[PDB]
Amino acid sequence: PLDLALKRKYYEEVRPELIRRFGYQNVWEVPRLEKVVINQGLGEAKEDARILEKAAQELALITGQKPAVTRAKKSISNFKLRKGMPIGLRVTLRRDRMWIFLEKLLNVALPRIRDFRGLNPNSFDGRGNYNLGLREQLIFPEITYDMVDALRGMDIAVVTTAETDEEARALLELLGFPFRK
Amino acid sequence: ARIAGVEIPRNKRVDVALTYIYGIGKARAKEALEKTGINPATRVKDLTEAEVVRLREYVENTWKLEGELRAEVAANIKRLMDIGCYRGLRHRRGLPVRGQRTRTNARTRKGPRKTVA
Amino acid sequence: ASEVRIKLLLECTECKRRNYATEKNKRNTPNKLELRKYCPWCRKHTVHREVKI
Amino acid sequence: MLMPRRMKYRKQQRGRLKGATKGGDYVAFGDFGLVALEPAWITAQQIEAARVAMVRHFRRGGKIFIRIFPDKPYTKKPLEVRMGKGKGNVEGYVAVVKPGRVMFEVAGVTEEQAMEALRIAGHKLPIKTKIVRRDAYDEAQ
Amino acid sequence: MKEGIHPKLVPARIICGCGNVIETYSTKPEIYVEVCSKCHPFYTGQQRFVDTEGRVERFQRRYGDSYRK
Amino acid sequence: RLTAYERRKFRVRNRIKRTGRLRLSVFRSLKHIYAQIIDDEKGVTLVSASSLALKLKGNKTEVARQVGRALAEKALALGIKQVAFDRGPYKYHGRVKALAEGAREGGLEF
RNA sequence: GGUCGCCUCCUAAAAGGUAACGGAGGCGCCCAAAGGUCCCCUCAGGCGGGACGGAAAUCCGCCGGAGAGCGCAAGGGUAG
RNA sequence: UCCCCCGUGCCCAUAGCGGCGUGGAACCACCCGUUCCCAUUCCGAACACGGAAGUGAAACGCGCCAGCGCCGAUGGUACUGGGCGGGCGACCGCCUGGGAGAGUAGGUCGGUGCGGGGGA
RNA sequence: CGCGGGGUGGAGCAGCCUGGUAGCUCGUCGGGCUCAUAACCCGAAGGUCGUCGGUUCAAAUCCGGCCCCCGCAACCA
RNA sequence: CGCGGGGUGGAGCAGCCUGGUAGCUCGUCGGGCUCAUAACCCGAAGGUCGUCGGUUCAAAUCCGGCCCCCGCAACCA
Ligand SMILES: [Mg+2]
Ligand SMILES: [Mg+2]
Ligand SMILES: [Mg+2]
Ligand SMILES: [Mg+2]
Ligand SMILES: [Mg+2]
Ligand SMILES: [Mg+2]
Ligand SMILES: [Mg+2]
Ligand SMILES: [Mg+2]
Ligand SMILES: [Mg+2]
Ligand SMILES: [Mg+2]
Ligand SMILES: [Mg+2]
Ligand SMILES: [Mg+2]
Ligand SMILES: [Mg+2]
Ligand SMILES: [Mg+2]
Ligand SMILES: [Mg+2]
Ligand SMILES: [Mg+2]
Ligand SMILES: [Mg+2]
Ligand SMILES: [Mg+2]
Ligand SMILES: [Mg+2]
Ligand SMILES: [Mg+2]
Ligand SMILES: [Mg+2]
Ligand SMILES: [Mg+2]
Ligand SMILES: [Mg+2]
Ligand SMILES: [Mg+2]
Ligand SMILES: [Mg+2]
Ligand SMILES: [Mg+2]
Ligand SMILES: [Mg+2]
Ligand SMILES: [Mg+2]
Ligand SMILES: [Mg+2]
Ligand SMILES: [Mg+2]
Ligand SMILES: [Mg+2]
Ligand SMILES: [Mg+2]
Ligand SMILES: [Mg+2]
Ligand SMILES: [Mg+2]
Ligand SMILES: [Mg+2]
Ligand SMILES: [Mg+2]
Ligand SMILES: [Mg+2]
Ligand SMILES: [Mg+2]
Ligand SMILES: [Mg+2]
Ligand SMILES: [Mg+2]
Ligand SMILES: [Mg+2]
Ligand SMILES: [Mg+2]
Ligand SMILES: [Mg+2]
Ligand SMILES: [Mg+2]
Ligand SMILES: [Mg+2]
Ligand SMILES: [Mg+2]
Ligand SMILES: [Mg+2]
Ligand SMILES: [Mg+2]
Ligand SMILES: [Mg+2]
Ligand SMILES: [Mg+2]
Ligand SMILES: [Mg+2]
Ligand SMILES: [Mg+2]
Ligand SMILES: [Mg+2]
Ligand SMILES: [Mg+2]
Ligand SMILES: [Mg+2]
Ligand SMILES: [Mg+2]
Ligand SMILES: [Mg+2]
Ligand SMILES: [Mg+2]
Ligand SMILES: [Mg+2]
Ligand SMILES: [Mg+2]
Ligand SMILES: [Mg+2]
Ligand SMILES: [Mg+2]
Ligand SMILES: [Mg+2]
Ligand SMILES: [Mg+2]
Ligand SMILES: [Mg+2]
Ligand SMILES: [Mg+2]
Ligand SMILES: [Mg+2]
Ligand SMILES: [Mg+2]
Ligand SMILES: [Mg+2]
Ligand SMILES: [Mg+2]
Ligand SMILES: [Mg+2]
Ligand SMILES: [Mg+2]
Ligand SMILES: [Mg+2]
Ligand SMILES: [Mg+2]
Ligand SMILES: [Mg+2]
Ligand SMILES: [Mg+2]
Ligand SMILES: [Mg+2]
Ligand SMILES: [Mg+2]
Ligand SMILES: [Mg+2]
Ligand SMILES: [Mg+2]
Ligand SMILES: [Mg+2]
Ligand SMILES: [Mg+2]
Ligand SMILES: [Mg+2]
Ligand SMILES: [Mg+2]
Ligand SMILES: [Mg+2]
Ligand SMILES: [Mg+2]
Ligand SMILES: [Mg+2]
Ligand SMILES: [Mg+2]
Ligand SMILES: [Mg+2]
Ligand SMILES: [Mg+2]
Ligand SMILES: [Mg+2]
Ligand SMILES: [Mg+2]
Ligand SMILES: [Mg+2]
Ligand SMILES: [Mg+2]
Ligand SMILES: [Mg+2]
Ligand SMILES: [Mg+2]
Ligand SMILES: [Mg+2]
Ligand SMILES: [Mg+2]
Ligand SMILES: [Mg+2]
Ligand SMILES: [Mg+2]
Ligand SMILES: [Zn+2]
Ligand SMILES: [Zn+2]
Repeated sequence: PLDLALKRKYYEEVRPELIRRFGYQNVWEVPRLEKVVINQGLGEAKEDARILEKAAQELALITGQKPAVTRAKKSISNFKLRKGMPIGLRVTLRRDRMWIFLEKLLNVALPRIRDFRGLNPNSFDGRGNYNLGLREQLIFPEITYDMVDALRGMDIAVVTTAETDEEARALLELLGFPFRK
Repeated sequence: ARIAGVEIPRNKRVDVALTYIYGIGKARAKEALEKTGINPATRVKDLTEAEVVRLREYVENTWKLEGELRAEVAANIKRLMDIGCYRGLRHRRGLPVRGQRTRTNARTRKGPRKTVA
Repeated sequence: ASEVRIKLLLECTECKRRNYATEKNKRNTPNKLELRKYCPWCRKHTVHREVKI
Repeated sequence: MLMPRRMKYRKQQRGRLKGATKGGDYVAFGDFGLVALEPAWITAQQIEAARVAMVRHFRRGGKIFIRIFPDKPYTKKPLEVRMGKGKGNVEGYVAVVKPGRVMFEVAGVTEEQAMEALRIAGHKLPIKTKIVRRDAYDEAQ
Repeated sequence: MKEGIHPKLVPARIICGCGNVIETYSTKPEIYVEVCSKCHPFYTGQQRFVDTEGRVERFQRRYGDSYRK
Repeated sequence: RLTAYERRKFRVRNRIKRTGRLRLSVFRSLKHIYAQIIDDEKGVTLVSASSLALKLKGNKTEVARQVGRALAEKALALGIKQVAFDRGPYKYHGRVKALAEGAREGGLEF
């Protein structure tokens, strides 16, 4: 479909290591990335400016996909929040577009962050998936300083077929996910 | 994010723009420039990446800076509070460490004035 | 109804007869009501518009 | 003083008291119990009164069980007023007891001690009563 | 893909602050970065960098022993 | 618990069953497509046409059209002409559509 | 003094109906979409994981038959 | 006319949850691809189309086991249509016919209809 | 239902008859004087002149519609 | 027993009708003036709205019960 870097490392290096490590019988048993979802939980743009599209153009830039809106489920008073208010962005990366984002993340994003000292090991799902948080977003290379108004974080979730954290730990560690402890 | 992790001000001279890191002062600025033959009066924008890459890879390695620095400073203070030295007690109360008068002033160590009837 | 939820007639633009009577919120939908409706007189359909009750 | 913490409804219709007890007819906790012989609305005042009497009798010792609870709101119209103009007010709570219902139980106190204590208790209750010992029949239930 | 809202994705060349050329794909065909996957101190084995033992402390401070045992 | 698959199925099937007509049901596997006609009163298939049974092949849509046409042949012979189309969990489109389009000019009334 | 028409529930004694100044609540509106249809989707809640972010904003995972929602009181109904 | 599979009804958990095992010849499914039809408030996940390299890992089909869930007698009793008796009274009791709920024994890892494909 | 006249800065407001100026008082800001307080005095910010369409070189000023507050009188099976 | 009103910073009162936002005077505390006190000037703190429930995204504000205070009523015999 498209020859890419990280997909090669998975298929030509990560795969076999996993097999010899847990002794998978069948081929599809071998754990693999299903999808990567980015979610900028804004709501800072609630009643406020529709200039969440600045964060949206910034988003589509990083991912190469157009981001969708997320709106208020229930209204909450303590949050100054009306049910239906636009309060976030979410974009779902699958197949090749996933592989590209992950390559630029493990290689260029994650190092360029202030005082990187490893990903949290305990942050594993319990049924094979993994979650992390960024606060910057100029951290991605295609975002120069001039494009930014104010900072903005995002919620990355990465989903694998791994039955458990162990298998998941390995699939990620082997790809290039640097862990802290 | 450029050096060491946070983008120093462009458009302003090198000797100056260096200072804007948690670890560098005018002293290390005056110096670090010389040890890579950087023009001391050249603006950050004027810097060729030839000059940049050399002064980037220099300073990151040469000194403890920023977060790692601050965490080390913070870890330094924690040590005082645990053993129970006088300076450790003075950090526990938030009071002046370096041996001072507290009858007047000392307000930087204990913030806003807290008047009582 | 109320001062705000008002009553009104729908008048056929073709032949000016009022053939239907209904309501609307004046605040919510403040424009005259445009609607296709069967006209018994013209014996076809017709754009009918709002008309003061 | 027993009474519900909260209540779905405040006033409750009176009802009849047909039949023997619906259940709660076998000793389930201690060795001796007090059984209702005739039916009644047992007031929250009476429950408490019996309770205290036993407690007092074997001062410090044994454990008292109470197998009945006043959840029925008892109504009373004011003095010297006429019929009609609404239902009276709630003025207390009763527990509806029926023959066969074990109402109290005691344990970990000597046989003679239990007998007197449960006996005094019954004297506070508006009905005829009998004491009973835990049986093979009870444990079978 | 529901195109007409998505930014094109051409091959990109991210040469970093260590000359390390990494070709890939991205919205921008030309982009630069400082530290990278290769030359990051956490990534490279461990790297002393400038953190060796948190200064000449504490019992390993030396500069003393006024004794002749 | 229910897949959206099953929910769609019931939802579109029930509606048709209420109109009381004969029912042209359809299965659309990755490799074949099948179409039987059912009297839900008695609970019985009256006539059936399929790719597998036709021993047919040559691009799914163009294939699908024929099984419809073939279905009409055996149907009209038996007396069946009036019918309702169970489009199953599948969007009326492409392959399923072609089956309908064929079965239509094949003579079926729907 | 309270009440006076309409609706929901109990009283009402397993069809319908049934009184009291019996026990509890509602209505005198509303919606040009909150209407017609075609197509698609499935809740609440719990646990785990997730920058700002909390009991609760938005995202991921597993569980979950309906305890959610259905403008409004209650009942019945209802995710086939 | 026995066996396996596919589509589809009926009985509406004795059919379900969970666990363990089995199945790719065929069917079916994941699967391969995004040119075309169609599609995503973002994503070929879904819907859709063109395919057949791989795999039964998932899903599904078929088994097996009774932890859960579900079903659940007989016997006895509550209550009761009708007919009566005792007690000042509260309430009890009798004949006749009907007869639960709970619980006990115990059952259950479905049964069947019509069509299609493939077998011995 | 039928009449009569208003909307002008934060509050009240003559400018409208007679088309060339968004003006007045009070309000807030700064400065002067002050035992201070007020009052006095100098300056200053602050408006699409209800809307939309229209005659006009130009109109808050003049017209048509419309919104809204007050007002006038009558009717209420 | 009935009907109407009320409970909000230490005192005395607004805000509730129309849900989102807590005001006024006094007192109090800190700093000025004065030899000192007051008057006077500057600056500040202080309530989680009687108490339980309920409605609502949200309750001093809307709804039910209870407690305390206030006014009216209580007649025909
Ligand atoms: Mg591709
Ligand atoms: Mg491999
Ligand atoms: Mg926010
Ligand atoms: Mg560094
Ligand atoms: Mg400290
Ligand atoms: Mg000072
Ligand atoms: Mg016409
Ligand atoms: Mg109007
Ligand atoms: Mg017309
Ligand atoms: Mg309690
Ligand atoms: Mg009785
Ligand atoms: Mg009984
Ligand atoms: Mg009885
Ligand atoms: Mg009896
Ligand atoms: Mg009982
Ligand atoms: Mg004892
Ligand atoms: Mg007695
Ligand atoms: Mg006994
Ligand atoms: Mg015994
Ligand atoms: Mg037992
Ligand atoms: Mg490299
Ligand atoms: Mg290493
Ligand atoms: Mg279920
Ligand atoms: Mg569905
Ligand atoms: Mg549906
Ligand atoms: Mg049948
Ligand atoms: Mg052919
Ligand atoms: Mg044709
Ligand atoms: Mg025909
Ligand atoms: Mg009256
Ligand atoms: Mg009846
Ligand atoms: Mg509306
Ligand atoms: Mg749709
Ligand atoms: Mg949809
Ligand atoms: Mg949830
Ligand atoms: Mg959570
Ligand atoms: Mg959260
Ligand atoms: Mg915050
Ligand atoms: Mg979500
Ligand atoms: Mg429930
Ligand atoms: Mg909800
Ligand atoms: Mg439901
Ligand atoms: Mg419901
Ligand atoms: Mg046979
Ligand atoms: Mg079957
Ligand atoms: Mg059956
Ligand atoms: Mg079932
Ligand atoms: Mg199990
Ligand atoms: Mg087992
Ligand atoms: Mg085994
Ligand atoms: Mg086995
Ligand atoms: Mg085996
Ligand atoms: Mg094969
Ligand atoms: Mg092609
Ligand atoms: Mg194309
Ligand atoms: Mg095309
Ligand atoms: Mg279309
Ligand atoms: Mg299209
Ligand atoms: Mg949108
Ligand atoms: Mg769209
Ligand atoms: Mg299986
Ligand atoms: Mg077992
Ligand atoms: Mg069992
Ligand atoms: Mg059942
Ligand atoms: Mg029986
Ligand atoms: Mg019998
Ligand atoms: Mg009988
Ligand atoms: Mg009888
Ligand atoms: Mg009798
Ligand atoms: Mg008698
Ligand atoms: Mg008797
Ligand atoms: Mg007899
Ligand atoms: Mg007899
Ligand atoms: Mg009998
Ligand atoms: Mg009998
Ligand atoms: Mg069995
Ligand atoms: Mg079973
Ligand atoms: Mg089973
Ligand atoms: Mg069997
Ligand atoms: Mg048979
Ligand atoms: Mg005036
Ligand atoms: Mg009054
Ligand atoms: Mg009143
Ligand atoms: Mg009053
Ligand atoms: Mg009162
Ligand atoms: Mg009150
Ligand atoms: Mg108040
Ligand atoms: Mg007060
Ligand atoms: Mg007053
Ligand atoms: Mg009030
Ligand atoms: Mg009011
Ligand atoms: Mg003072
Ligand atoms: Mg003085
Ligand atoms: Mg509340
Ligand atoms: Mg409030
Ligand atoms: Mg409250
Ligand atoms: Mg209150
Ligand atoms: Mg109250
Ligand atoms: Mg008189
Ligand atoms: Mg008289
Ligand atoms: Zn007409
Ligand atoms: Zn590099």
